[PDB]
Amino acid sequence: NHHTYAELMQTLRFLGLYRDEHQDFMDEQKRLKKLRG
Amino acid sequence: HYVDWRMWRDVKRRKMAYEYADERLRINSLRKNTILPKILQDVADEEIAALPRDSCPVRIRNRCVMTSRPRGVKRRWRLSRIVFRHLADHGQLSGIQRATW
Amino acid sequence: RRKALPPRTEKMAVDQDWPSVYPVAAPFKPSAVPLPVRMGYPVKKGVPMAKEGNLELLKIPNFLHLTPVAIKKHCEALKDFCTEWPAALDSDEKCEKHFPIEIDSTDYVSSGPSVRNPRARVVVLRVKLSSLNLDDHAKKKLIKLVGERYCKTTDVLTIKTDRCPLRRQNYDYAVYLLTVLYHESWNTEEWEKSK
Amino acid sequence: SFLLAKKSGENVAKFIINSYPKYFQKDIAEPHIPCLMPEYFEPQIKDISEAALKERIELRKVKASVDMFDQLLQAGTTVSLETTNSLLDLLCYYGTWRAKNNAERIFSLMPEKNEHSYCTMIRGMVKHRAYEQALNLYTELLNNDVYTFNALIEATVCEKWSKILELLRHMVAQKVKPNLQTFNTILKCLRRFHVFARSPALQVLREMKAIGIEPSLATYHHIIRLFDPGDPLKRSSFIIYDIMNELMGKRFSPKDPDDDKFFQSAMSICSSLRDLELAYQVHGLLKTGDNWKFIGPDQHRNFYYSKFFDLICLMQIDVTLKWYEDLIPYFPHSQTMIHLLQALDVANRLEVIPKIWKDSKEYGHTFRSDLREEILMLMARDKHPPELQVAFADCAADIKSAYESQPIRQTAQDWPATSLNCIAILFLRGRTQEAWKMLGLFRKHKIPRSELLNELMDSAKVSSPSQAIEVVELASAFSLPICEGLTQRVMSDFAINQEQKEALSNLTA
Amino acid sequence: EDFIKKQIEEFNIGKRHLANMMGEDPETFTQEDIDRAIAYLFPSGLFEKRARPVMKHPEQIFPRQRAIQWGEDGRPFHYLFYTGKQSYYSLMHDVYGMLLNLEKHQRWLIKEELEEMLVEKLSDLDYMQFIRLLEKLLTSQCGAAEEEFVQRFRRSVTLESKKQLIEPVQYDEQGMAFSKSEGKRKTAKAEAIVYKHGSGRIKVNGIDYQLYFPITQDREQLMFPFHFVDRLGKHDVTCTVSGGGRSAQAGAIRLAMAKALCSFVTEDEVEWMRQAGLLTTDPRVRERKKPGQEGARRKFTWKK
Amino acid sequence: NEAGFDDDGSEFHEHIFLEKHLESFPKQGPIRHFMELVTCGLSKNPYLSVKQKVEHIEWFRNYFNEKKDILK
Amino acid sequence: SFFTKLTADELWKGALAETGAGAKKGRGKRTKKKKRKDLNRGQIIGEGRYGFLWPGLNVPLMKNGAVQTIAQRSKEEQEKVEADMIQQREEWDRKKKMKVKRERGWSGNSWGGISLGPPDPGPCGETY
Amino acid sequence: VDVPKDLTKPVVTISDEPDILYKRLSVLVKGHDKAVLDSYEYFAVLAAKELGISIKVHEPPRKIERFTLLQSVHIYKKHRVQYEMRTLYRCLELEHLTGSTADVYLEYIQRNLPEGVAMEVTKTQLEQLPEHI
Amino acid sequence: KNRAARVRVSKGDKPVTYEEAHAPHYIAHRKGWLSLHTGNLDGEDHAAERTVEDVFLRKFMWGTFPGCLADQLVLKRRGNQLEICAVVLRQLSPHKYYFLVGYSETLLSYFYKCPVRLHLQTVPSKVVYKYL
RNA sequence: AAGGACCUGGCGGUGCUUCAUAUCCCUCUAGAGGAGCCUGUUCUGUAAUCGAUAAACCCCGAUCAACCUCACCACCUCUUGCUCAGCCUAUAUACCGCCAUCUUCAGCAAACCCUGAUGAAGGCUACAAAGUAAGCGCAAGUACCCACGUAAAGACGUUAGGUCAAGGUGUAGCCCAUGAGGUGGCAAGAAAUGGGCUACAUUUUCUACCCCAGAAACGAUAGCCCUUAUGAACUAUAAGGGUCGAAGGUGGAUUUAGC
Ligand SMILES: [Mg+2]
Ligand SMILES: [Mg+2]
Ligand SMILES: [Mg+2]
Ligand SMILES: [Mg+2]
Ligand SMILES: [Mg+2]
Ligand SMILES: [Mg+2]
Ligand SMILES: [Mg+2]
Ligand SMILES: [Mg+2]
Ligand SMILES: [Mg+2]
Ligand SMILES: [Mg+2]
Repeated sequence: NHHTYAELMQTLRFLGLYRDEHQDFMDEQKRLKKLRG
Repeated sequence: HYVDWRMWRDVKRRKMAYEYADERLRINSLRKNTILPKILQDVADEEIAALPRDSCPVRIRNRCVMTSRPRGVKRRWRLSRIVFRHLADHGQLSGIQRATW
Repeated sequence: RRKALPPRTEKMAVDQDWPSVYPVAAPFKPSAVPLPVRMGYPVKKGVPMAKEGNLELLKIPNFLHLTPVAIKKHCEALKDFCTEWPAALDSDEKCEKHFPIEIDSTDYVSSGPSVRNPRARVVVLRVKLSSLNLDDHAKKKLIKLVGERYCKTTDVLTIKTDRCPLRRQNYDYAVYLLTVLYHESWNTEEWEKSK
Repeated sequence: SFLLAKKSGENVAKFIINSYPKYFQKDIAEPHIPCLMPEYFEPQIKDISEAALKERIELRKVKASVDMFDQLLQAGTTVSLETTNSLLDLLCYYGTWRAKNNAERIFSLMPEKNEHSYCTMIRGMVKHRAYEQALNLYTELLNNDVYTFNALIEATVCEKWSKILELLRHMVAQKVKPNLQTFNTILKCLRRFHVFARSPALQVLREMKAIGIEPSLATYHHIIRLFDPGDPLKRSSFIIYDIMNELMGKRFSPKDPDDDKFFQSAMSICSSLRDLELAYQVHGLLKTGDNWKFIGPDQHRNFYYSKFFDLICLMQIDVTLKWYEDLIPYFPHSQTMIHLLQALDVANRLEVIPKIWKDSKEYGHTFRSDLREEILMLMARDKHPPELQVAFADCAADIKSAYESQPIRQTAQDWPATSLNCIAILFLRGRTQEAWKMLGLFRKHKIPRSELLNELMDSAKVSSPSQAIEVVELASAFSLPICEGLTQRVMSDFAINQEQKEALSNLTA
Repeated sequence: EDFIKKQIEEFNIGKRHLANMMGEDPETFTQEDIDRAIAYLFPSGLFEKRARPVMKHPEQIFPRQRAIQWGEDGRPFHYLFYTGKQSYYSLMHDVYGMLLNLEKHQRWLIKEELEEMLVEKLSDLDYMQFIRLLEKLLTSQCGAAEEEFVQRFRRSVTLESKKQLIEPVQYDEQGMAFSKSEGKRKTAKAEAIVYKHGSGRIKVNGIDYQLYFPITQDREQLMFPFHFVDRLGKHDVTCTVSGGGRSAQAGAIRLAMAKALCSFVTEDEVEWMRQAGLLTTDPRVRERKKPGQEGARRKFTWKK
Repeated sequence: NEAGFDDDGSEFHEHIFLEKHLESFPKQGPIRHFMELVTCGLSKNPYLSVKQKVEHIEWFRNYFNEKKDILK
Repeated sequence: SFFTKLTADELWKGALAETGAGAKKGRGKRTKKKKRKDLNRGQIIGEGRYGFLWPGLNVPLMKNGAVQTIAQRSKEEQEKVEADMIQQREEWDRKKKMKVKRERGWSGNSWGGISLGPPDPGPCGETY
Repeated sequence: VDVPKDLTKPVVTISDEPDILYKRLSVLVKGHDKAVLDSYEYFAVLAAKELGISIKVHEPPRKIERFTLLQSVHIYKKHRVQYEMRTLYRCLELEHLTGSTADVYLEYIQRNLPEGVAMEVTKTQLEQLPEHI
Repeated sequence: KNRAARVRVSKGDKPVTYEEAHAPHYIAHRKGWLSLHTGNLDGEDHAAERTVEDVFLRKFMWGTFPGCLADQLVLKRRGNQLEICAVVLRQLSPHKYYFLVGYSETLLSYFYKCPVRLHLQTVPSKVVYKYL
């Protein structure tokens, strides 16, 4: 289940051990978009 | 967190088919059997007709796991041809050589 | 900041217990391995990659462990435990005389966490009726019953059991099937007498 | 630090798995293994019976307090005498105002208390609180087990001749027939005493052997330690050598959890006695069978290896040094290296010290000059091998490289003043300009010395009038002994070169 | 440069270690032993030796590089160094000196071979120049040292036999002589025992050819070997076959019969049979079908 | 491949011979025909155990006993 | 999904479009340029939303000669760390994007009065 | 110098029952590398010969399976890309081999597998006749 | 012109490693397979499970040891036991290295319910096959 | 701006010479444009996908669409909606990833030197006159039965070549929607064209054998009815049986594949 996989990796990112490059990319572009309106 | 809503629906159909697998088998036997009363065959027919949707094993599809591509998926590997070629080129999997014969 | 000590090449002597330093299967560990063995496609005016970063020697299966010396040592160690085969049994005919009923199962072993696979349940067995029936009526009866389970060229009757998932269950069902088959071939019926 | 960080990571993984079981809930592996299954310390819904049964499963005390509350306030009934005994077992094992409160709340239970309950209360009050309470509990018990009477005995103990006597007498009188763990505990309490209990310990152990229960694994070693000491006892040492030789000859079976101190204090006695056959036998002890689990803690292993190699050094030493070169594995502390260098000095094997110092530097020999000073003194007290002067210069250069690391610590400032003389002499003994400019730096930092005068004189005579003068005359103007040496130096050819430096020499003289 | 000696000594140490590993007295030890040891201790499915694991001596691992050709200062050592191709220049100078010396007195070597022999590259043009000079020198007489100089470069011809293998005769019961042979085909493989003393009828898996081959071209092919040799009814043959095609089995039987008859018949007649061309397995096989093609060679029609 | 998963000490005869499980109907009727074919298929199938086989059988029992209104 | 995720460099390539049709022919684009960035180098692997203190990587493992234990960073401390990381990223971006002042020579947008510094030292060694 | 004094031997017990007689242990190793298969079979035959049992070595042919994939993504029917999975077989037969010898040998080999190999055991054991017959 | 597991030829300032330098049609000829299992062979099964799980292994380990690795991994599955081999740089401290090693090993063992081990080889700078 | 002379490429229904491997022909064979059938394309209407849609698509995405596959449409519902949202919404003229193309090629080239008065640019004369070359590709070697051969490979770049619909992502939008959920049909041909199958004959058709025989002087894989395979669902999907027993008489330019 992608459910288990992604939930585990999300919780572990929140712990701050797995530097998810894809998620960093995503959230960075989302920060940029919310800054630009 | 499945790939998409079509994969979500496919997995729901698969789970429903599994959890109604044996019963559907039994009533399908009771239908397709011939020496038994045709009235009982018809009873089982409307039973199957009243069974809920997404319950048959025919509505599901052998879709891909990675890219959710329905077509071009091998039953053995369950991977799309594109992802299979990707992994074979990157040498991730084992024991696959190019047929340069 | 931190520094890595030099490899064990100069440290390891020519006289050395290789089976002891490599008891079990393990990676190549070139730092511990003193041999300069390299493997890789050499470049024009070049050479294969040194053992330092040669991950292809790791890709390939590993057999540094279990040297000939290690194999010898472990064989002489387990020689205490292995038993002897009966010297009276030195031929196929003698073995089949001592124990006519042959039976054989089979199963694979594969890399992975799970180990069961339904092919474990199957078991075949063989027996020739040239010496077991001791009669003609039941012989003809059972050879009429069985359609293709027999072989008249090599003179063997073979039967397979997989109807049960357990190997012991298949074994017990096969033996009980042979027993009931013999018991039902012993007797006869009126439509069998009238032919 | 590394392996304890590994263990901390193991604990961390335990935390993740027991905080999020649903991820590792799937049973992918065919053989079901509860060790691999997630662990669930989760209380279920309120149910006094199964909750009290689960008390023994959760292994804590807040649940037990809450259950006692629920059973006393509104219920007023006992689910089971065995359940109450288990609750009391847990509460005594967990025990300090908290222990006082627990002990005063072990009197709010129902009257259904038996030998088991009373004796577990005694156990708890002994191994967690004062001993007068345990004594009162035992008097109450009499008014109304092995480990229970054990606790009572060590509570009474922890001079008391009459008490010890009556205790032992009536304890042996009763039909308990302990497994001698009571004896082991009273030995632990008798860790220190004079002969009037050291020698009676021998007859008590003879009685132990007569009854035939103990393997003599812990009490024997404890009396060995109690033998500790103004004068070594060679007679007792040989007797115990024979005894432990028979112990090693026979195979061992572990029974006492205190076998970890055995190893360490045994090797301490080994370092006190100082006998080679004793060391051989104590090595054969752990080298006989699967007994190498008794080493255990790194501190005890360190003490053992340290004293072992120390005695082996202070025992030819070729066998010893090859034993070491084969069985270093971790890098030992300086002490062992000091004893090694002393053994190498007494043996006169000069060619071995470079390799040992190189090994120490490779492993962990950095930022400490005690062993450097020792090596330098021992090696340039020698100057016999001429071809080895190249190795002298090389190891001196390596020592100086190790020295010059960073000044922020200030510790490298006093190393040249202590041991630069031998280093520079070794450098002098082929290439010499390095030694010349290094003595220059040394004096330009001084603490002159007679060995330093000899160094200067030999360097000057092996070396060029002006090149020798610009050193000897300068150090003469600096200090007087180089001037008393310059008086002799200026005779041959130094004086005729130029007069101003000779005038400075005359002025300073 | 010191790294070369470092690798040499370390390779010797590793050879001693491997000898101790595989359990042999490290003194007597050989390259084939090294190869077998490395193949057993570290197998590899790589096809090319270039990529397979190889424990080789450093002198053969590293290719020859021209060492420093000029001293630490001043002039270079050789007298052609200021121009490239200095070694070949000196060689041509010496060859021309020898040529003019002989004047006043009165197989070949591969380009790449000379390349690895020297430490510089060259062109086809000056290679042909060198070959021309060699042949011009050889057209005339040649002294002993001159012949040896030329033979240093000239290599072995390595000529093949140009002959068809001769199988040994065999003897079985009743003192009966015969000869066995085997032939193959696209998908048919057969083995034939030719009996000399016997003659006449032929057996094929226990069945005669007249009714085993309803068509006559197969029997004509079976006759072609006997027909060319001209011994028709003086030798009998048994044969066992396993194949799919009729003509395939016919050709296999023909090849096996010829390969068994060449043993009995004289070597001159075997040479005549080879000139006839019936003693070589057909290398032609049905080509593979291609993924984009409609067949083995035909493509889809050009749609434009 | 059978270290564990012994099927609760089940037996080959308990798997295959369903004659003891088949008692509440005569030996000629169409329900007999269908349930005999069911027992044959169950014995042929090794994947399912006696528990699932008796589950099949009892479910068919309930089926035709709550449809006992016909018995034609 | 997580299986849909992949490494960084290919995303960077697909986003920047360094070698598409636009870059060829010299057509380029209207003075827009996506600047390269690396997020892995910035933050240490330790901190996250849940501020567990790691003696192995986040906190020094030994303090006062005593092994440490896993603990929690409170809400205020976590928010302080978040604000500090925000300020650090802002400082990094500021230092990244700045002005460039090449001395104006003959005129702006001209390579006339600009010097490239002394020549490069020769191979044999010749400082100019 | 460190050579242990007393070797700890595992416990062994000869139970009341007789050991089973395997007529033939026929093992089949499937692999991807001829060299790995040769090394593994040399290992096995050397162990068997040093344990003192008969041996024999055969080499079945190479099996290959190929299947065609579209080289491109959207529209390309002429151009395909192919693959091939090659499995190589090796047989090893052992005759007149006692039950406990089989146990020890199979434990040894099953611990001495390499990774990229599959191993199929076929065990043939003879027995006497039943009592009900 | 095919683009498949290959790096573009640059001016010659792009260090490239063996596996990513060589083409995907040179895998069996001049390379080895990163993983080695029998699911691809005949008679085995769960090959899709093997592929998905090992891909997840590689992903999770690459992202839980980020910036330290410089090449692909080596998986070696003998029956039950799993072995991983990595090549890393001496970037971070041995403390962190061992902590993450134990953490990942424990988590993977708990997840796959399988005996797992992993080894790492340190390198000062990533080995380069050629400059492309 | 116009203009004069020059550098490079393309172009020439551009000259001379050497070639064209199944490609140009003359040549050799078998086919496509004749009739029927299967399957795409254009086009008609439907509320009813989409994209490629010259060479370099037209049994193309698709090695599958009766229901999911469904992305279209009518109707009926959900509003943090499995997603710390979602969107097959636009942009292939942002892209990555993946391929056609010349390629049935052999050139592409960092880094130096030289010539042109130090211009765009070029650097070829071997009995040699300024070219030297990293590296890539080719090649070689590797796979099959070889060393030939077939496969494999085939760089720099053109077509802003195809693909935001394998998957993701930059930008712009829906974020009660342009998102999501459940019922249905949609998926026919007045028509034109394409690729393949069938036969138009006696080298054919039928009968047993796969080749020594005996007869006829052929052609339905379309339609109607029935049976069977699985499905919950056979009006019809597939296979079989009875009937129907025609078009068709070997092709209207031209053109395709092959040593
Ligand atoms: Mg379907
Ligand atoms: Mg300006
Ligand atoms: Mg292609
Ligand atoms: Mg659909
Ligand atoms: Mg939509
Ligand atoms: Mg385009
Ligand atoms: Mg080539
Ligand atoms: Mg190709
Ligand atoms: Mg375009
Ligand atoms: Mg159906």
